[PDB]
Amino acid sequence: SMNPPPPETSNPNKPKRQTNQLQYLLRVVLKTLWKHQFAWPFQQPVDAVKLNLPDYYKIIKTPMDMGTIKKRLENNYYWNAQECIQDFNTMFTNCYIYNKPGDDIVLMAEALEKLFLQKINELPT
Ligand SMILES: CC(C)Oc1cc(C(=O)N2CCC(N3CCN(C)CC3)CC2)ccc1Nc1ncc2c(n1)N(C1CCCC1)c1ccccc1C(=O)N2C
Repeated sequence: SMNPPPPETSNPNKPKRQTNQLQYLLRVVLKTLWKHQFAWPFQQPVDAVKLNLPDYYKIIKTPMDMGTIKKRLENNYYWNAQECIQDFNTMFTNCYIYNKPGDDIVLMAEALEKLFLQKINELPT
């Protein structure tokens, strides 16, 4: 099988806006995670073809990655911050579903998730 198309990063039917919280998600949260030593497997969609995982997209029906989130933020795709937070959580959860507890990639995702929650918590009033 081919890979699926990546998640949409624009949609002419979906109202969009810029907000202070969404700006923080791009300038602080995404930027911090993007630069982390463990970011690289998450900076683009899972290429199931390259990685020889014919079942990845049989098991993961809601794929997400930081390259997609980066583009969504840059494109002002979202209406609210909780939509973006959900995208990060989908990304982490997909990793935990496909892989086993304690796997190398799961520990990497767990470290990114800890950092993610810390940056969200730091969002100033
Ligand atoms: C599109 C490209 C990037 O996709 C890749 C490139 C390479 C690969 O062989 N690379 C050469 C060395 C280089 N290093 C060089 C030294 N630098 C210091 C860091 C970068 C990094 C890139 C490996 C995996 C890539 N893609 C990938 N993308 C996503 C992965 C995932 N791997 N892993 C690996 C992830 C690892 C464990 C499971 C998974 C493997 C099996 C099942 C699931 C996953 C998985 O869940 N994820 C998130």
